[PDB]
Amino acid sequence: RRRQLIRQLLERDKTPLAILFMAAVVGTLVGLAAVAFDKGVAWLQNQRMGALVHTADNYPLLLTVAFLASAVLAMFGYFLVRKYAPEAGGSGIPEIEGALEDQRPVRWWRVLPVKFFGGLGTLGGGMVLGREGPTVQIGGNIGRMVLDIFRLKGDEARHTLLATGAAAGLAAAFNAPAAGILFIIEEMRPQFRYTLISIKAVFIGVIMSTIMYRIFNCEVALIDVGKLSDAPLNTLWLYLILGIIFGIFGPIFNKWVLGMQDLLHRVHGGNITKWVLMGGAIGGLCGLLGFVAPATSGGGFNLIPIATAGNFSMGMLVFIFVARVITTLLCFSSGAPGGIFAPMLALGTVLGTAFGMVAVELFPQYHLEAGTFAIAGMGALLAASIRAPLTGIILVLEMTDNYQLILPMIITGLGATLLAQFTGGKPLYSAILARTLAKQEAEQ
Amino acid sequence: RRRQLIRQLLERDKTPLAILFMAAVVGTLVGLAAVAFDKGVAWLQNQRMGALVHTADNYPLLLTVAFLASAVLAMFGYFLVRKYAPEAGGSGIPEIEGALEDQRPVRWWRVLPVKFFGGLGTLGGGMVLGREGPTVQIGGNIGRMVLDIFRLKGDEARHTLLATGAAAGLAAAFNAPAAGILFIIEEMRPQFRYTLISIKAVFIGVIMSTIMYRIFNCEVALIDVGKLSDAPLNTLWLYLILGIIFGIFGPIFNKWVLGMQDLLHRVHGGNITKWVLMGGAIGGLCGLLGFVAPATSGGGFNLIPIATAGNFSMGMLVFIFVARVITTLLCFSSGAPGGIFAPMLALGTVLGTAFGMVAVELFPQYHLEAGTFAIAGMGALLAASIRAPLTGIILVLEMTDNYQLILPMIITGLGATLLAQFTGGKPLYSAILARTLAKQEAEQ
Amino acid sequence: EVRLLESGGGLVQPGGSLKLSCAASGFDYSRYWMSWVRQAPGKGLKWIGEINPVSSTINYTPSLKDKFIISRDNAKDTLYLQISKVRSEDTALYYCARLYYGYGYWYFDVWGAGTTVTVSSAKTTPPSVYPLAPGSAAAAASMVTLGCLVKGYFPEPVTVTWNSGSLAAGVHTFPAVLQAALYTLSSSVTVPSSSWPSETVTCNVAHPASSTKVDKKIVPRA
Amino acid sequence: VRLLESGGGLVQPGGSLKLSCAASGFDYSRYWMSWVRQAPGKGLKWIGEINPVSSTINYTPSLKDKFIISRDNAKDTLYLQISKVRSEDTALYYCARLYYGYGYWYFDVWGAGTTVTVSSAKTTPPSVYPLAPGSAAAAASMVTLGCLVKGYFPEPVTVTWNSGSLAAGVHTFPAVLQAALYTLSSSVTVPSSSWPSETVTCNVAHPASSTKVDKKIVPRA
Amino acid sequence: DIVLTQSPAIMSAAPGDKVTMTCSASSSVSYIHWYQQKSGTSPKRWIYDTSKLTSGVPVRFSGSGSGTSYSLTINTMEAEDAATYYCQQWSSHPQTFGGGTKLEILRADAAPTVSIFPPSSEQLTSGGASVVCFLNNFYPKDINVKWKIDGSERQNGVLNSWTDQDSKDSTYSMSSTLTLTKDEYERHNSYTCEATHKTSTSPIVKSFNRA
Amino acid sequence: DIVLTQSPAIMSAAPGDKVTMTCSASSSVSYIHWYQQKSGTSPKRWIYDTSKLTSGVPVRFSGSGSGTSYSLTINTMEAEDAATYYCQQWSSHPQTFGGGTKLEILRADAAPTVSIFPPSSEQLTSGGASVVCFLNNFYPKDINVKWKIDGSERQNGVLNSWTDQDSKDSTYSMSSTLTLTKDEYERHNSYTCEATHKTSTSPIVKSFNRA
Ligand SMILES: [Cl-]
Ligand SMILES: [Cl-]
Ligand SMILES: [Cl-]
Repeated sequence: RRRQLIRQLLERDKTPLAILFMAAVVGTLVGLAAVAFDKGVAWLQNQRMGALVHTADNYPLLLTVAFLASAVLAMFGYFLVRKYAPEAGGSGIPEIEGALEDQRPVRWWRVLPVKFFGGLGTLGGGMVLGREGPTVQIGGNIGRMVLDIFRLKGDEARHTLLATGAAAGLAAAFNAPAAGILFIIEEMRPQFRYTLISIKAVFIGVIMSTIMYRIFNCEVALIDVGKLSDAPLNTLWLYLILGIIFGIFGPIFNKWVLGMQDLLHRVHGGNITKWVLMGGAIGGLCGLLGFVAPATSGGGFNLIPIATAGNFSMGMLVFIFVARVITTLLCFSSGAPGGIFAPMLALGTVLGTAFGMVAVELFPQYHLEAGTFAIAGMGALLAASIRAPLTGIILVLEMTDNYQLILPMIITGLGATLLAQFTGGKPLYSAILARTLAKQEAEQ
Repeated sequence: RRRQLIRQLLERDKTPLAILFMAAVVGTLVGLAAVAFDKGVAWLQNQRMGALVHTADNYPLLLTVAFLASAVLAMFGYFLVRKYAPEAGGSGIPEIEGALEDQRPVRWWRVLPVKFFGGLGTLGGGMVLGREGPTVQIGGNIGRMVLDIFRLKGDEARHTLLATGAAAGLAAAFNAPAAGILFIIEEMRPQFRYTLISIKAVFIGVIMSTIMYRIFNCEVALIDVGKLSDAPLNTLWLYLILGIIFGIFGPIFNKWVLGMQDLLHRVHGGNITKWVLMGGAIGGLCGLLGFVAPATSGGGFNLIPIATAGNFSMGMLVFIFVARVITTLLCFSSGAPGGIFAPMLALGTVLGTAFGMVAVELFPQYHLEAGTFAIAGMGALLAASIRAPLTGIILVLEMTDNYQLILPMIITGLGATLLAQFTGGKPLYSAILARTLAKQEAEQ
Repeated sequence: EVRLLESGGGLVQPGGSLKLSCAASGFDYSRYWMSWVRQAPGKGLKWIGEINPVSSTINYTPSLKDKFIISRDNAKDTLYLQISKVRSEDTALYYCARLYYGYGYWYFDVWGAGTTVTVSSAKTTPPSVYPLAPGSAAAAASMVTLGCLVKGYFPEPVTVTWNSGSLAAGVHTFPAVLQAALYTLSSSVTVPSSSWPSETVTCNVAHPASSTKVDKKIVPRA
Repeated sequence: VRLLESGGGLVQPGGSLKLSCAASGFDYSRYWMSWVRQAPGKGLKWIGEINPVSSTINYTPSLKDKFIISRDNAKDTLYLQISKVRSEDTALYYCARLYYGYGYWYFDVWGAGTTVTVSSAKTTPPSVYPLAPGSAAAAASMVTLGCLVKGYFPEPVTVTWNSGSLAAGVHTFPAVLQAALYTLSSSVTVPSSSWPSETVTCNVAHPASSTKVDKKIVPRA
Repeated sequence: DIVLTQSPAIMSAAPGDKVTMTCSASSSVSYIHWYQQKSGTSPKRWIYDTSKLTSGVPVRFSGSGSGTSYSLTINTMEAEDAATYYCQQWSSHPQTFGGGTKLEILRADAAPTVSIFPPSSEQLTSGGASVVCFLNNFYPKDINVKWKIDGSERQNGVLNSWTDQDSKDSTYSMSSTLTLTKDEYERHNSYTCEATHKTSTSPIVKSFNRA
Repeated sequence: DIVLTQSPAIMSAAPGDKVTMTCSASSSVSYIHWYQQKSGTSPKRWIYDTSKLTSGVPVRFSGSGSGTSYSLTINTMEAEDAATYYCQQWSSHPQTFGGGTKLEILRADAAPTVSIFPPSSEQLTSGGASVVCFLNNFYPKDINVKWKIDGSERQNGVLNSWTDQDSKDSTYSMSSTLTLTKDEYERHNSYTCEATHKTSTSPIVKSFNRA
């Protein structure tokens, strides 16, 4: 092997140019798709808001126009996935990981129109789901579209071009290029065998996709938190406790998402008309709470600057938390197109801030700021549920830019992923792909 | 293979408790070792300064005690490596990469005393070498020492504990925990086969190793650069040009270090006394240049804040660059224990600023600051020479804390690693392991 | 708010020098490039120069070495501009502007009100205000137009209000005309016949350059 | 890096006053600030602290609005208002920037302090009298001059010689109080060649009355 | 430097109608900015990088162009749009502004309201004599004023001054002062002011006699 | 509130002695800080985290302790170390300060240098007369001053004041001020200031006579 190694080492990082050029193309198209998806959801965001203004006197009428406007848009998303692209429901990240292990087909001719237009209705109606889901699976499918259009083949051309499209999709969804690459290597690569995902090609596609997102989004950040305080060494133990809380809640939440998928199926048994009429009922549910209590609904990026700055009362923080976990399951486990990734950032910050407020008034000698435990908890449920802690920590840091909190963010992230394992939890994305490949091959 | 897939996924990240606990102890000892190594070289550095003032009368005597104090310290380090630990010369990263592919032994009973005390002489005498080299190889061997002390076994226990020790070693050398983990993930894991390096265990050891160095160094940063300006979209093309320049220089520099290893060897042919007397001549050169022109010598971290702030003339930048390229080759290719990693950060920013200074006065409409291209070039020689671009940019960002430059830093990194590939270069660390594994066979 | 207030502009002799100042409020005055731009009376805007936050780079329009000197002190929150050997071409309204960018092609983000610089060897003189009443045998119509003549002053400006600003409708103040190193302007007010000479109509005239405040009631002639 | 506090001086019992501390040389935002006071001849006692955003404001255990601590980061200034002032509030008040090492916070750097005197007397500026040797210049190698600062209130006054140029050889003596007014003396020793060949002037400053007196000491002929 | 000249230095347009001014360059430029200036107020950033509108600018505004020729338009013009619009470049260094296009409201024609005032007794005791003629509230501004002293027109001693466009009225106005010494003022008796607007062929003359 | 009690309130030492002062807490505390306050100076952070030296502190200083007993040590003290030292804790809110350990220097003997000063001309103009007597840089602290008018002895109207120990020389200075009305100053001629100190059996005496 000594001889085989010597000529592997002297022949390393030599990605074929054909792949790198096509990595540039997929990232460009993923960026344009992600921007267009973002502007669309926002356009529906105020179309629906401007409707709330020709109706703002008749309080019954307005809670009516809120439900219906969001119910229809939701029903438009549930329908478009159940009738033309069943694997475009839910997140789509695990379906894209199945493809990378050659275990799921990527039907780009169907998933690209379905999840794009389906997600527009689901996210534009104000349900608690994230853009990450759509943009990664959309971005992956575009990787296979250009993988077919120019008929490149070879195992890597299939695997890389599909990987860079997925990374470009995560990057463009958060304006986080570093997190996009880390997600592929840490979570979305085939994780029990060697593969040829060319990292240099993933780099190319990520930059082009987020350059396109900065052509249409600069000067405004998704989340602005200011510069928080530093974390003294004698305070780190408090972040280890916070991770421990996240570490045991992580799996419990994982059982809920899975179990609620089952419970939600039995109400509709599976045929398309009962299903989409229940998607309209919770789609109208969240469009109503979207303004009777906005923090309960939506993607949740709105509350995070508010929660970090300690501008929420502790009573409300638990309300928002217990409301938002209810809202989160019933929207994601329903099968609606949209991610769970971003909603769990919101839940992480709300739980962090509550722990921080308690810490601030048991230890005045620590001179604490609740926000630092908001930032540390932001990525903690990602670490406990998804168990991609390195992505979670670099994503949170890319979006909040408080590098001085790297150790507390690292410690509660590892505390979360430590107790999630020792309490019998599983990576959510792997646990649902497993259940998807289990019933297809067991009860076929 | 769906049958094995479904329950491989259902068992993912199941790191044995024994490995993660012992990962914590490895990182604790790597941190303490790195701290002691850092304080030791600092103590010798000013011992040499305090000598220079009891000799500030006779300028000839003053250049004499500078040369010989560094010559003796250098000769000491060359001796202990050729006499007791031949694989503790140079960087030590390639040897730890061999060990992770089970193709080089980790003789911890010999290199840990040699590399520690040997590096103390080379770095304490003011040679152009980085502490990362020592700290990574020291940390890896410490990983196997407690592997052996408690004689745990399994492939993963050996590979993990050896990986976390190396990651803890890089983290403690730069106060960069994220880069330590990324370095294992991107560059030093076995790159042509699957392994089960447990990432969460690497995480644990990095945390404890980074806690240990901030117990003895808080409130002071290795390099503080301030907050620089942002990078407008219409200026990004300039960073790609800068990367292209690094991409052409990267391999050219890689050939020089390798070729200088050969040229320097013929001077001593292989003999321990002849070798150690040339190491004293290169050690005395740098202790002398250490007082006739400090920018020519030393690790180079001091000059990085100065260069970024545009406080050097273009003339001085060109002097420093070619001087430091000579001094860097003459110390690393000689076989002295010490890294090449940190010196190429110095070379990267100094050329970065030079490119910055020309750009600012060719495009006054861009309102540029030379420092932003200093930050982008900092990790660029790493990207072109080492071709671990994701570590370089996350490490540079960990040390400079100007996230607003991530896109230009990313663009200059990939332009470097693209043109290094297209001009027929190879990753330096892999090229040194290759030549090491080649002569371990050509002797048969 | 974001606010820029320029100051230090007025009357100086040819060949002299001045120092304009721009006080910034309501934003991090560091982190921003600042810039000066002037507008000669009735002409286009012309760029003076710009200064970075740390004063490391300072650019000027193509105009001879040390005529302009732009400087800042980020501590006291203000920007400065010195003009030397000033001539009449430097008579202009001087704007202080905060710089920024969109895609990277820089624009002048926020402006101040400005200060006027007048370069002349004529002397500051106060105005004489004369009331202008309709003729003795005036055609008493529905509307009555009165006015007052503010004559022989230097430099600009004067301000004129009517009854302390109560009658703002029907007011026109005409631009000043310069002749023989002196300025003249007039102000007109139209008022219903039932108000004058029933009530009292006053024109208040202020010329701060000569510390002149004066009121002139308008009374009918003959 | 300097903290200079002001607003000190006299207050009638039961009244109120606000002290200000003007910070400079460091990012005043992103820094916890604090107030410490020192009674005459006694040790230090913490008053309170305030975080950079004024979200957290802590106080030593006192009553209602006894102290209220405020900051305005726009002009990097710290504030302290004392109400219902009693004799226990007569102290030298220090404004201090706060920091830490391992996490147990300390008082990083301190201001010069500002005195407040709770009394119902009134401010009188000081009368400064020059003290030169009586017409008997028995010249040794050195000569000793001084000036007498008499009849001021409240404390303190500062005394320099030639605006600080003469730093070696000067003693300022602690003021002592009689008839509700203070008096102190300052002594200066200079070479016999230095005087009256060159001028010696003592510069007294009484910030409470905003008064400075610069008295030149000339021989008696 | 790069010279940008803007198309119609002056022009007028009725409300609720589409306007269009142009900016053109000596070389070719990139991403042009537009500023709106009303008299008495600071310039305000209006349109930047060719076509993006600043926060607050109504959507009737829009920008376009390429390389060497760019433009601002307002679909349906409003009254508040009356101001001066300066295009500006910084594609190349140094940056340059355009000469500006003033753009005001058009409305129906209006005849001037003429008024003449004799020299005040205050000015006469000082030795000077100014006779003043107010021509107020008219559209268009093209107006010619004529002085006659006992039926004989006079040319020198006259200085006219025009308003800018009234805000509410959107009219104009123009004063004209004939200044003599008190001596020549007393040699004569009649003082006529002839307003030759174009809303009529016969001028509206107003006069006074000292008797 | 945690109250910390410090070692001696006052202690004396000769330069070269090893000096230790201790800070004892009513309840357990950790990582104690120390502040040096020289006479007329605001406290300056000296030792923090029990054992760490603030930059610039000479390494002759050291701290230690744990639980309820902490100490600061000067290994061979120097004369410039004369000050009052305060321990402080903040491991428990609220932070608290010790009472202070005042460190005084022992040194060799020093005789006083006494100067006499007649009432100035301008003080006489407002009706007062203050005869001032300076006695500078003596050691030890103890000294008594004796006022003779007419060769008599005054004990009414005398006011003394000592400086604290000097940070350079470790000496003491004092001032004695005899205050009379201008009239009482006038009914006499000779004024004497008598200095008795351990450095001489015969008192040091300086005087002037009004004439
Ligand atoms: Cl998701
Ligand atoms: Cl090596
Ligand atoms: Cl290295």
